[PDB]
Amino acid sequence: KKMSSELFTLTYGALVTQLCKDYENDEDVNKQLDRMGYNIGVRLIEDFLARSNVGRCHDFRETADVIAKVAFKMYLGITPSITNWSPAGDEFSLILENNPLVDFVNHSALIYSNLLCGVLRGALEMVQMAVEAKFVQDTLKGDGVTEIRMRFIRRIED
Amino acid sequence: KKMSSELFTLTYGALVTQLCKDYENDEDVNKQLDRMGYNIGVRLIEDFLARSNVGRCHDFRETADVIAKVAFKMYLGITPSITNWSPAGDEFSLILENNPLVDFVNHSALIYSNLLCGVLRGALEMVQMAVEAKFVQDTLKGDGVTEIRMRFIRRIED
Repeated sequence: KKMSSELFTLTYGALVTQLCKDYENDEDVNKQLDRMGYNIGVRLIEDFLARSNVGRCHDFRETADVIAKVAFKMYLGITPSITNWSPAGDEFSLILENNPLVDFVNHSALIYSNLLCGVLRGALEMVQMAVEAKFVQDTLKGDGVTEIRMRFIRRIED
Repeated sequence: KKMSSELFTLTYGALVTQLCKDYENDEDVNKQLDRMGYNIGVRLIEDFLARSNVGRCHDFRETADVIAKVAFKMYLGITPSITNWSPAGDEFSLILENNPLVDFVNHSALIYSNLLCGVLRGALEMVQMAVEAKFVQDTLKGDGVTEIRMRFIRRIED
């Protein structure tokens, strides 16, 4: 089933609105969004691995290409650019020209789309890669792009 | 942007889970789902009307065809059957062979997908039709199909 993003982005809006009622502190909403993201990601990865050809890999540069060119397209209908690789090759950025989870644009500390950071961390954990994902730019805050910075921390020997 | 439904259904799952923490009474969750649905529907209708050819109409049989054959396809990637018309022509049912908002299957009173009832009522209200939508069957509860019953109440002279 392929769908337009509109019902998705409005429903995510309803969730964020509900968490703001529930917490009335934005840093708490950010954390809750990230935790729900994580629980989503750990389930999402199994759908992904069944619908892709990556097999049993744990390479970070490959992972970046797969996230950007396959997973984002499949699950959000968009393709971010991969850029800003560290010299060491252990950090990169995903750049989007707008905010994915916002189709229709006093919470300055809120990271509106923070769920996605959780999704990335949860999904990569199930393939034995401990990663940090964070928004470092957000078009919703007046930045020129939206940027998620991904840092490879370690292989998980589970 | 076209996307797979997977991230949508997992995110909706996160919302429902959050409302169950927030209310710890299922009838309250149902009502909250319906109200959020309504607020979604009132926004969704403007996207729809811009992406469709229905113009300024207020006919109930036409509305049923449009909801089932156009709107459901566009926004959820599925096409329900329209059936069980009342003799008077003021009620019909939408039949789905599973539950739309569930990709991956002590809350017996919970109407898991109740958001959709709100969406339908909110959207139709903006085109001056007062409607009731309710789940009368749910595959999640062991029924053979999922069924939303739609009743035309009145033209809204606003």
